[PDB]
Amino acid sequence: KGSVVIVGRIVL
Amino acid sequence: KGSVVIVGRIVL
Amino acid sequence: ITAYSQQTRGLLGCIITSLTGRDKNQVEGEVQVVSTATQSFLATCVNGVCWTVYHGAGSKTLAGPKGPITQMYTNVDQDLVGWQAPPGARSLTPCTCGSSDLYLVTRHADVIPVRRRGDSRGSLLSPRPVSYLKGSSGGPLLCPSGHAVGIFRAAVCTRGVAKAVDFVPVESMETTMR
Amino acid sequence: ITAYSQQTRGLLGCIITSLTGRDKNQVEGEVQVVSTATQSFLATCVNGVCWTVYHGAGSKTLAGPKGPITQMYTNVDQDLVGWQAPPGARSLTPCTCGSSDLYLVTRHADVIPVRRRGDSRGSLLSPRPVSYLKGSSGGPLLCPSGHAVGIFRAAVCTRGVAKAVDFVPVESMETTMR
Ligand SMILES: COc1ccc2c(O[C@@H]3C[C@H]4C(=O)N[C@]5(C(=O)NS(=O)(=O)C6CC6)C[C@H]5/C=C\CCCCN(C)C(=O)[C@@H]4C3)cc(-c3nc(C(C)C)cs3)nc2c1C
Ligand SMILES: COc1ccc2c(O[C@@H]3C[C@H]4C(=O)N[C@]5(C(=O)NS(=O)(=O)C6CC6)C[C@H]5/C=C\CCCCN(C)C(=O)[C@@H]4C3)cc(-c3nc(C(C)C)cs3)nc2c1C
Ligand SMILES: [Zn+2]
Ligand SMILES: [Zn+2]
Repeated sequence: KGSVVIVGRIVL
Repeated sequence: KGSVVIVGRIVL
Repeated sequence: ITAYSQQTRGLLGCIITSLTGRDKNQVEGEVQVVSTATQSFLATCVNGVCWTVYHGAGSKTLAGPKGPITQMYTNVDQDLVGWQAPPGARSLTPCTCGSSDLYLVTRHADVIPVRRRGDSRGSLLSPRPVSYLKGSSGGPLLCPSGHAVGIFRAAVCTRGVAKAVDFVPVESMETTMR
Repeated sequence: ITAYSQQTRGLLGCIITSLTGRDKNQVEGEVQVVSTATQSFLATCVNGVCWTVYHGAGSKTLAGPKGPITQMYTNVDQDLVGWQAPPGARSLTPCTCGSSDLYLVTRHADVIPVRRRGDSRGSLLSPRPVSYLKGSSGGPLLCPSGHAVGIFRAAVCTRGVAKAVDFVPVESMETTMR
């Protein structure tokens, strides 16, 4: 019921 | 103010 | 490299979808054949982005599953626009093997040899009437690994016949992102 | 490939966005570092869809620029969920070269070779500590052309060292897109 959150990234 | 419309495709 | 086209909507359908901006159709493939009310051209998916030529799309939104897609990128300096490719679209990966054997894909799904001559320039191996490349702007230039080297912008003619092609290089497409 | 990670929110930024469902941060990259209130893992974008594991995201929405994004697909049997990828999200292209040289990308941006053993299995070239692969489920497996072969699901472990990996094959990501 909460959300999945983007907290960073892997740049290729 | 019309839209661009997908009218077909090319598959590779 | 091989190609096949499929038409997915007609004249009335295209005008309507143009007016509402809502396209529920299933998207797929790497190269979309696109239209406005006045002209028709191509659009190529590279890295999640649906790329096409500003002289075709102008400022327009793309009809999509959840209504109109506003352009992420608009580069008049390059004759370049991009939208976030809708789910289903199959993106190409940037070429990184700087080869000079390229393949241009047209709106009729011809793949034609063009020899790379500079970083935004290639020559065709046999001259072509202009009407044969017309409507193919936005289409992929491809390396032999089927990776994307750029998108077709314009033709170079001698005496009205096409003998070379000019293209937005994938490298400048990366620069307009960021 | 070479790979690097960028952090974009902290602990508290993460809890808050988790509650609001609203994320205005700019999204770049093929591989997203994702979090719920209690766990972190990876998501990979292919074909304009952002994909990750069910045992990670469950049935949750994804925090996004126009509020909570609902899942487009929820396949519990395959441990597969996907949302429409947020704007800026780069898509990988599906691998089509049946290659057995695979590279897993982890949350630390290590790319580690894995030897393919079946349609959804590969062995690690060197085994690893379980602690080091924890949180990289949803990360991609890449072929030598840098296309997506699948996403990290489970490890096979003898006593705390992972010896092989299970992953969602990309053909089955395409299938679930019908
Ligand atoms: C070096 O940089 C550049 C270089 C070129 C640019 C250019 O080019 C013009 C557009 C281009 C064209 O028609 N391209 C194509 C097409 O097939 N086109 S098409 O038929 O598909 C057309 C989309 C419907 C792919 C070509 C197919 C057949 C050849 C036609 C005869 C030769 N010719 C007149 C051209 O090539 C023209 C030149 C146009 C523009 C712009 N135009 C506009 C608008 C406002 C008019 C804004 S910016 N910028 C450019 C920039 C920046
Ligand atoms: C071949 O098919 C399959 C195969 C496996 C499946 C699976 O596997 C389970 C989840 C998985 C896991 O932790 N994955 C990762 C992760 O790092 N994970 S993590 O840390 O990122 C975690 C998300 C936050 C990548 C692993 C990182 C380190 C290894 C940990 C030690 C060994 N171990 C316990 C595992 O690998 C477990 C086993 C779980 C599930 C599901 N579980 C659920 C519900 C009941 C919870 C619904 S579907 N389906 C599966 C299917 C279908
Ligand atoms: Zn190449
Ligand atoms: Zn491959």
